[PDB]
Amino acid sequence: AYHFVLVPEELDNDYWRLVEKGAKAAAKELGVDLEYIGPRQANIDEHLRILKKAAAAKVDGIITQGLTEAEFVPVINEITDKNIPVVTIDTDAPTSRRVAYVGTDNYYAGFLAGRALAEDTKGKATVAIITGSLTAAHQQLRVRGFEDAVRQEKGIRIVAIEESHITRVQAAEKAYTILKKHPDVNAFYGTSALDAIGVAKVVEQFHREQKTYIIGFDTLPETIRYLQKGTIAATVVQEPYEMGYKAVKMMAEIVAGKDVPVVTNTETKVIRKKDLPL
Ligand SMILES: OC[C@H]1O[C@@H](O)[C@H](O)[C@@H](O)[C@@H]1O
Repeated sequence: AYHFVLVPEELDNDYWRLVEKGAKAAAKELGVDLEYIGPRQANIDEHLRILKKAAAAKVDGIITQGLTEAEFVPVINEITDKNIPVVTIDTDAPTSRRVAYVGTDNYYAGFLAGRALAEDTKGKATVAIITGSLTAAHQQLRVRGFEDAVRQEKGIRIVAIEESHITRVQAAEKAYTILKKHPDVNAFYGTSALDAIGVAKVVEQFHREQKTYIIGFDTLPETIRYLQKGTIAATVVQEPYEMGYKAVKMMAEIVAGKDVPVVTNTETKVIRKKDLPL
């Protein structure tokens, strides 16, 4: 009876709970034991601790983010040398010895965000970026993709980048700080699931909705509420359920000796109020 472990970035984060639903649905489907374990609070040192722990515990396969190249590559290769196969999810480490990746093309998601912002503001924007962190690999890619997409827009300019450590509260905090310091900011870009929600709270508190474009990530309920209301103008779709489901099925194929593709990019697109509901 196969035993796999899935490690989220943070246990009770709303987006990861959707990943867990798809993983446990696939696990039930194959008669597989899925253990979902990860830090209470997103923390790179604990994250590495939960992985090395799960490795020494007889498990048949480990599904995890490849969060940072400097730390997670040695650990993944560590876990591989114990003849335990690793599947990366949501954030890839393409230089490690993980067998396969299931998750968004992160650069492209950020690139599609930049393209939408430039269409919506028609080339004119003073932009602040709220990102989950400056060291997480998917966050960097979503930032770099966005920069690349807007570089040709002479009238788009990025004035600030701050970290939210993927909470609502710290996204709101950073939006209070950016706005006080850059009152000409008329556009926000959030790169993780809770960022546009924190920005939207502050924009609504200041009655700034009419002079602030907000494009964020993912489709958590409150993002859809702000999207229908108007506070948020667009959001980059991800497929957390389907990537939780395909990561498990892909693990089951790997330990069954079957060939599998190295990368499987779940779908990503920018949606607006006109694409609701889904
Ligand atoms: O809320 C934080 C989450 O937001 C999502 O956009 C990302 O794909 C996850 O890596 C991240 O942990």
